[PDB]
Amino acid sequence: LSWGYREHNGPIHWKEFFPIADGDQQSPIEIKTKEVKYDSSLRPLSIKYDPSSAKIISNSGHSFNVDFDDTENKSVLRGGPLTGSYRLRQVHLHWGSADDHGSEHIVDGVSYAAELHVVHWNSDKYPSFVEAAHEPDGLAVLGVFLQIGEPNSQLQKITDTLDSIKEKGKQTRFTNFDLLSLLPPSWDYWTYPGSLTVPPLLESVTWIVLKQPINISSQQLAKFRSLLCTAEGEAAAFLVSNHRPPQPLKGRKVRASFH
Amino acid sequence: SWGYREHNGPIHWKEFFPIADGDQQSPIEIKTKEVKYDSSLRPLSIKYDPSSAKIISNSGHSFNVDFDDTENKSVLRGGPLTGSYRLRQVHLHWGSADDHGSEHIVDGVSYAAELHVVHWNSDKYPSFVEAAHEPDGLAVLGVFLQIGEPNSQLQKITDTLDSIKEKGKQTRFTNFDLLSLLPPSWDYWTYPGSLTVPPLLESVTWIVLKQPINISSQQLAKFRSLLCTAEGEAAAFLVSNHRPPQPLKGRKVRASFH
Ligand SMILES: NS(=O)(=O)c1c(F)c(F)c(SCCO)c(F)c1N[C@H]1CCc2ccccc21
Ligand SMILES: [O-][Cl+3]([O-])([O-])[O-]
Ligand SMILES: [Zn+2]
Ligand SMILES: [Zn+2]
Repeated sequence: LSWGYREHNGPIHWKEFFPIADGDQQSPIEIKTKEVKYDSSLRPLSIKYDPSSAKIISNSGHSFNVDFDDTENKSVLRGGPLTGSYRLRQVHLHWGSADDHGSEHIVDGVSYAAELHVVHWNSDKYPSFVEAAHEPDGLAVLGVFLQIGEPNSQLQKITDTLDSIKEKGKQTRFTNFDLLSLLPPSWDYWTYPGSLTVPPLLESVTWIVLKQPINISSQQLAKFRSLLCTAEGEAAAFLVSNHRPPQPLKGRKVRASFH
Repeated sequence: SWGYREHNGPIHWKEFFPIADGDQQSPIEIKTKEVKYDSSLRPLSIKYDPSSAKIISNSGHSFNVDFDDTENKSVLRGGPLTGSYRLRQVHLHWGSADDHGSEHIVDGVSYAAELHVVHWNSDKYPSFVEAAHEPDGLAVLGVFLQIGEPNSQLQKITDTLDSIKEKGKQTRFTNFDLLSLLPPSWDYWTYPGSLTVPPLLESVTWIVLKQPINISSQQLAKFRSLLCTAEGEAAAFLVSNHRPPQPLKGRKVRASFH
């Protein structure tokens, strides 16, 4: 298929080919903090990341994707709401066409300029990321907000590659990536059961959305909007915006890691 | 000079370093019913580059793995810590017998050995030397060792020991994946304390992990084959190098977990 974020193929149209778009556990969501409850049963979060696990960065047409060697438990997410070990697989980013909004999750009506997703899968139960994405307990995703602020030096390894991956399908070697340092200092989070935010919109994600944003400067953010959603030899169109709006909770409750 | 033998060992260290009898000395008894769970403590944020290790030596008091601490390739953040603490050195404490070799003791349980991973506050101080004399200067991660399966990462250290038998001997050592050596759970206790060797400076934020890592008996025993004496001196073996627990003196020990 040819879903994307343009007029005819964008979010409002995804239900034409992916009716789970109007499902009961869709993401992203709005977090109403007055209705969130602290859950003391959550375990400490554990983030063990190895910079050598990163392999390549590519333009998927819908974002950049940093892909990690995942046949190995060198980079794993454990604890918090999770049972077992979730292997790091992917990092990508969502933004809007201007700085004032662009994040996917929205907390008490506040948008941010962008939102990073860190995708992991349950290799204690499932044989592959692809399989795990079809199971309710299969995926765990960290959401990190990016607010306009002074430039963030931890985005340089990414931003330095963008010209090399301007067209859809381009890739480049990308290793020795310090993902850990791209996370904010506080890992306090909200957690809820939801979905991929792109087709196929599978309801397989335990979301772990960090409260504290990181910074990005407008000049850094603008470079992402210079990526294309089209391949070499196809009429050029820019990936100026790639975020899905929040979907209704439909009865789900959001839990907080913090009082 | 100070050591761990009868005339120069821990009970005599105060005779040359009077802070041995200070109010924030380490190690301690960790009594779990007395520890305070603190929800403000953060999970450890750990980044260790395997290329940072450069040299292993025999100090006469332990082995020491020295890391290149020129810049922030290998840092510890989070936990109880404000700011970034740069990796400097790793060393080990053990005893003459496998069931009593750690420094920290948990509800009376000694472990077979204890690894110390030493870091310094480069966000506030320009060097390890300046950080080592200030109460927020150092962060040390303590990791217990229990007897079990040979540890393939510790085998890399044990393989070097014949080459550093004498005090002052050094040999090149790198590609040490310290992050992978750590146990599965990074839950910890923390308290303010000190170096556990002279000069016993009270500059250490201690972070003691609850879950041990394993080592075989035979691997552990090889560390007792190091000498506390230099080439040309009468040989004496480092069969034990752990300091006894010190009075808590009203410090609060906190837990990251409950
Ligand atoms: N950079 S170093 O090799 O010197 C050193 C380290 F790297 C350390 F990690 C430590 S921690 C104590 C356990 O070995 C030092 F004490 C020292 N020793 C220093 C610490 C300050 C001091 C005072 C008097 C004698 C020696 C020392
Ligand atoms: O439990 Cl205390 O030994 O510090 O009184
Ligand atoms: Zn996403
Ligand atoms: Zn020590």
